[PDB]
Amino acid sequence: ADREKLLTESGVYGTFATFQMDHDWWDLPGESRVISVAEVKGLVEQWSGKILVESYLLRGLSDHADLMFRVHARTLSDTQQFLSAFMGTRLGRHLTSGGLLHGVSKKPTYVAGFPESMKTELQVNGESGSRPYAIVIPIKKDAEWWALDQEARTALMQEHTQAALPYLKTVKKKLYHSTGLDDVDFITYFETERLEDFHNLVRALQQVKEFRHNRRFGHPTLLGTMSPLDEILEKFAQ
Amino acid sequence: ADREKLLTESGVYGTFATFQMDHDWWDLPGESRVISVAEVKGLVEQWSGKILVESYLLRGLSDHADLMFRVHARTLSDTQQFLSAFMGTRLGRHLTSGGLLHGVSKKPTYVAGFPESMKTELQVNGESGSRPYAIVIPIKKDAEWWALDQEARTALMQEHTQAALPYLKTVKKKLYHSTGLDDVDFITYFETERLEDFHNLVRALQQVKEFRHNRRFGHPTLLGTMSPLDEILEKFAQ
Amino acid sequence: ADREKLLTESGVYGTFATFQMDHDWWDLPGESRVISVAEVKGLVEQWSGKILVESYLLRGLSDHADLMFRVHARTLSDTQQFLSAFMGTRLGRHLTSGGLLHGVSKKPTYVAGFPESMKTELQVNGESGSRPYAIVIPIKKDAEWWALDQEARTALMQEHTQAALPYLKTVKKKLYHSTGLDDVDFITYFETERLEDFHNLVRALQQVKEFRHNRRFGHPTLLGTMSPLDEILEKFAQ
Amino acid sequence: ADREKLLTESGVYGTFATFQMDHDWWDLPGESRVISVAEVKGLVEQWSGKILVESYLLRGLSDHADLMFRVHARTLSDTQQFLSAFMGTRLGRHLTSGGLLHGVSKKPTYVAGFPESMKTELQVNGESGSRPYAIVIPIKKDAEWWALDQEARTALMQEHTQAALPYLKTVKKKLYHSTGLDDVDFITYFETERLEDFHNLVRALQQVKEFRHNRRFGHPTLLGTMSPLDEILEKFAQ
Amino acid sequence: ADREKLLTESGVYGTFATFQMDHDWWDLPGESRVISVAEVKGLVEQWSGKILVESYLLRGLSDHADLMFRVHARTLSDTQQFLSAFMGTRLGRHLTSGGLLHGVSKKPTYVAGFPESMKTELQVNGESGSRPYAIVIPIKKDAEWWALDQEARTALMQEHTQAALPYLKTVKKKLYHSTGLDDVDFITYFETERLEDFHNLVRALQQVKEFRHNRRFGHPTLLGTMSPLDEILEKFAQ
Ligand code: HEM
Ligand code: HEM
Ligand code: HEM
Ligand code: HEM
Ligand code: HEM
Repeated sequence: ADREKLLTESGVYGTFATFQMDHDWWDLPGESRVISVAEVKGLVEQWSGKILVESYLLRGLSDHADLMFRVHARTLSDTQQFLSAFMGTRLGRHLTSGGLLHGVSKKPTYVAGFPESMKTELQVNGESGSRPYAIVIPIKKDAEWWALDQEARTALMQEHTQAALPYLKTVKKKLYHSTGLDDVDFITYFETERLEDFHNLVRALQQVKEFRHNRRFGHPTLLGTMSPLDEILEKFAQ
Repeated sequence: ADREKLLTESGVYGTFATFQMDHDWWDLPGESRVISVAEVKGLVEQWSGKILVESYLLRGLSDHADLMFRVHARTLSDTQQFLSAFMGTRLGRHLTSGGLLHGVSKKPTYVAGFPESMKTELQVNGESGSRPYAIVIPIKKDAEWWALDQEARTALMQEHTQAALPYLKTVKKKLYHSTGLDDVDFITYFETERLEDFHNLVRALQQVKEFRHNRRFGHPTLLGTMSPLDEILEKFAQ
Repeated sequence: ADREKLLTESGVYGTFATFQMDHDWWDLPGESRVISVAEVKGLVEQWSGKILVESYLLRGLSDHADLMFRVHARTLSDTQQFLSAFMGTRLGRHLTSGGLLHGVSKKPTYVAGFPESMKTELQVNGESGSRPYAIVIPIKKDAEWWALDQEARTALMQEHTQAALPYLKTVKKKLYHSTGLDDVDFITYFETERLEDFHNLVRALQQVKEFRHNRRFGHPTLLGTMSPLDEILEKFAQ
Repeated sequence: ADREKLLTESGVYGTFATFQMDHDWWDLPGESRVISVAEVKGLVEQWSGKILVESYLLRGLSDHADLMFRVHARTLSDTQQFLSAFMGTRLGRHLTSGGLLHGVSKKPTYVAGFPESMKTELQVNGESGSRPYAIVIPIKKDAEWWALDQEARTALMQEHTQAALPYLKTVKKKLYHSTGLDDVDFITYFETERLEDFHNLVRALQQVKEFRHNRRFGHPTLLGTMSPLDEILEKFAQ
Repeated sequence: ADREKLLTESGVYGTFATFQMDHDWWDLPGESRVISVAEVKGLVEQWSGKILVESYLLRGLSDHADLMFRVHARTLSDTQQFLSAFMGTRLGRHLTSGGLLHGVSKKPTYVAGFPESMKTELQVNGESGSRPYAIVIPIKKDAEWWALDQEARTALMQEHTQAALPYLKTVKKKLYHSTGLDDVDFITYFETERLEDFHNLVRALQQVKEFRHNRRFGHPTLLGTMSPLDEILEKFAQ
């Protein structure tokens, strides 16, 4: 049950941590690599009490990245401790740590001021699938966005939501509030079985006025496939 | 036959993947390097059922890049699997993965709203040559482009098309729709025997109004020569 | 006592120095690594006469960074000597020097020209806690900022102060005057037990007019946990 | 004779290729390094039928660069083959490939529409010296430049030419048309015995209106001394 | 005597060359390192006829840099030859060459058009001290700056000079004209015993109108301590 709570409640920290495997990892015998895989698996299980970790194969879809973790935790200290432990494991020691981003899941700022019919649609349940594609786009707003008053921003977000609703059927979403914890304002996360829909979703959004206030849109756009840890690591132990 | 379908149909994913060879690859004896070349060849043939892979020599033409693949696949998960397997082969283990870009081949958005005479010319068959030069330019449009209405954009694309038609005789083209799959909106790909013509084509297009809406033009501009995999890898096995 | 003087007086240089550990550090036997940890410890104690050094675990919270020092000194030459010595120790030789930033603690330029009631609040003592989160944001102002007259800038800083006072309860702060000693105008430093409050503080400040004059805001935003040196280094000696 | 044709005719490709020598090159015994020098020398001679290669010592004058080649070829394929071969030689294998740029020598676009007296001066023969300094500045024009009509651009280039004529006495020049082959529009190349004159030339040019249309000016500005290959490589074989 | 002439006359080239020491330098035994130090010292003395070289400890004050040389020479060829020789010594072979910049010392452009009382002050002798701090800021002016007419620029530089004169007492200065020799227009160099004064000097200058025409200001800002070569290298031979 508590797994659900970290994935849906407000006040939960979400961290996105990317990694790439050193060339010299293959110089290890295959035996060593499988023992190393074992260690990592154990570490994750030991932390399963305090935090939830999900894995993604970025290798072959995202540039300069093999593995990503999405870690949910009630305090970032625990995430620190886990990631430090992880990077210390023998597998971890052969990993070049890529990007790292943090944000807190929060209660919605503009949605209360939307129409009632638009609130119903947002409550509708979309993509419920295993092994979907996963996308992460960090976002930074311009100065102009903050200078706007609440009514203006609420209007712009309503246009945003309107453009995107049709795609809630096949695309799942989650928003993290990132300001002050790194160099972006939000982290956006998505799961979909249909990449061409996701493409059309992003295209629809590029046409709303709100879009021009995204001072940073991507860089990087992370694309991968959701997968259990064992399957990912197994690739490397062969 | 099916080869043609991947290269021409809509809904096919095209991935562009560049690589550079580690200094330490030459520390291997020449025998090891020829065995490794054999591995890679086999892997490509094994995947020949599900995806089409084409190779280009970037070495000596594109900075910080030796090899590029253009991979066509009906699903990006298969491209992932292939590239992951590839990067794992002995040869793959000595390659530093450069850029990686994806886009879907789609049905034309503005071409129906062009004049009939302009539609005839666009259907005309241009460069049919082996071992041609190949160019890849990623493109990102500005906010202002999306804010325009459909009629304005159609107008601007018609100007684009009119500027470029004369060059269809000696330059082949293909457009991939990239938004949401990485940090660019389109990936453009070109084959030509005459680089001087391609130069004059890009020069003609810098003069149309549409051009100023390319927030990102190149970076990198990839230039190479199309070539069978065996020839390219054989260079490295000597 | 004199520890306090360095952390509170004007004319004290604060230097911020980030580091990341080489992959090849783990090729050393665990014995060697414990020896090396000993060395660094000693060097820090030796310099404890002249300068104060504080340590932060960036590992797992800040991208491409494992350790940060905040060094206080009355002359930057001493900081130079200490950092140079540190980088020479065996542990130091396996560290890739990340960013480096300096600024001087100075007497306040605008605060005399604020209201009396606003001066009371600024004097009030906030976060007094061990092992808190620590954030560093380097800042560069635009040309327009400097072109403003004193009255205008004072007005804008009063707005900044007003927005931020409520957060003095749970967030500690320190300002360093960096201009001329590197490529930023200010280094901002913060300690907090409550990241969510820090987030809301930076969000409140993004809405004051002063904010649009930050030509550089972050890049990098350094996030970590304050910790004694032996705990941090101990992680690496295992 | 044919050497002249490549350096003066239109339709000749000029490639600019920079390299830096790996630290571990000195770990080779001095014998090995002289044998390697021999290899490279021979390769250049073997290609002397199809292409012209000239060498420059960038070491000590241009940052992060030791050697530059200026290669002239009637087809870029041949330059590819040569540079690939070169990078493969033992000396080549210890070189980190810096930048790489291409452009075609072309017949002048605006000079026919200049006054007759200004055409006379442009025909006059300037710097005829061995071992001169060499400068390469890549250039990218802004959108605005292309949007101008021919008459406006011709007018601006006439101002450019006028400002720079006095310096034709001591500064030799050549222009390569680079658009579409990489990320710059032009490659500018210069030889001079008098760097202070070159300085004053570039100063004179920063004052003409055309200058503000250079979206990219330099980055890098390459400075070196022209020298035969054997002299340059000899430095490294010691 | 002639030492003065290089440091004061017009037409002398000044080159700024920064270096960082390889990790693997400390794998050498301490004997080898002191022999290496001897080599470099000798080379400098051998070139003492033709050029003047001054050293700065950048380690611990400037990021990614240990050593800087300021070389004065009547011709840049001689600087090239020296720096090449230097990089070739055993010490030199374990150095990663950082930035490199050149400029010529020239007669003042605007000073003749200043008031007489302002000319008197500029003649006054300021900081005469051994082992001072040294700062280098490269500067590139915007297009706008060049488009101004002489009278406008002279006006702006008089404001610049007025702002700065009070600091001539404690800060020594030198200007190198860099355009065409690299990617910047000027190289500014400063010596001071009082960094806090230098800070206030740069702050006073950020408020004059001229300052908004500095398209590039720093990047890097190099900060170090002036010191004899033997002291600096001795640190490394321990
Ligand atoms: C699946 C379809 C989507 C739906 C139904 C949707 C809905 C919403 C809603 C209701 C909010 C307001 C939250 C609040 O009240 O505070 C929001 C915010 C936001 N959305 Fe979406 N969204 C979708 C897709 C996307 C996409 C594709 C992106 C970018 C890739 C994106 C980026 C953002 C960002 C950055 C915010 C924060 C508010 C802001 O823009 O400043 N969303 N979204
Ligand atoms: C070889 C001759 C060329 C022809 C005949 C041609 C024609 C066209 C046509 C007809 C379209 C519209 C298709 C649609 O409606 O979706 C188009 C789109 C596009 N083309 Fe070209 N083109 C040529 C060369 C180029 C070149 C050299 C570039 C850039 C290097 C380029 C970049 C683009 C881009 C980025 C689009 C996306 C539509 C947009 O701008 O929003 N094309 N081109
Ligand atoms: C904890 C609540 C905060 C308070 C009470 C506060 C207050 C102040 C005050 C009173 C000054 C004026 C000092 C003077 O006159 O010299 C100042 C300056 C400054 N503050 Fe804050 N601040 C807070 C948080 C922040 C944050 C979160 C940032 C940025 C991340 C920040 C950035 C700056 C900067 C860069 C200056 C430099 C002076 C200038 O703006 O020109 N402060 N702050
Ligand atoms: C040495 C004295 C110089 C002379 C006599 C000179 C003369 C000319 C002439 C006649 C043209 C027009 C050719 C045509 O019709 O296409 C031209 C173009 C050009 N010049 Fe120069 N030039 C000189 C130096 C320089 C320098 C120092 C630079 C920049 C570092 C430079 C940059 C260019 C560029 C980029 C073009 C391409 C045309 C354009 O601006 O679009 N030239 N020059
Ligand atoms: C120590 C106090 C300073 C004094 C007394 C001073 C004075 C001057 C004077 C008299 C000139 C004109 C010389 C000529 O005719 O070329 C000048 C030019 C110049 N100065 Fe300063 N200066 C000082 C500090 C600085 C500083 C701190 C900087 C920036 C870090 C700076 C940057 C420049 C630059 C780039 C020019 C070139 C003209 C231009 O801006 O286009 N100077 N300075």
